[PDB]
Amino acid sequence: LSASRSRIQDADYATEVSNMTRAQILQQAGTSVLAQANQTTQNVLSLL
Amino acid sequence: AQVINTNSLSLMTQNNLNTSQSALNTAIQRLSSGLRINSAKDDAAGQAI
Repeated sequence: LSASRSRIQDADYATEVSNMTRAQILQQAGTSVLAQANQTTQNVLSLL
Repeated sequence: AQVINTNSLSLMTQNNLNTSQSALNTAIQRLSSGLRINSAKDDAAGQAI
């Protein structure tokens, strides 16, 4: 019974490490590209 | 023939800015999200599959 409940409830670790890495990289990229995109509208001012 | 009442190079240039301003948007989106097929606008059958 202990084995079967373990099969039901336990958490793997390899998958979670992989997910954590995947999530960190994407968060970092999003932050960089958001800075880049916010930086887009300044060139209007020179046009004046 | 110098006409003051209308300039026509400005319009020709304005169109090209709009042309580039969309490629910039698509690239930005694809880098931020992580996938290339973000809508049915992009590939009709690929989304289904």
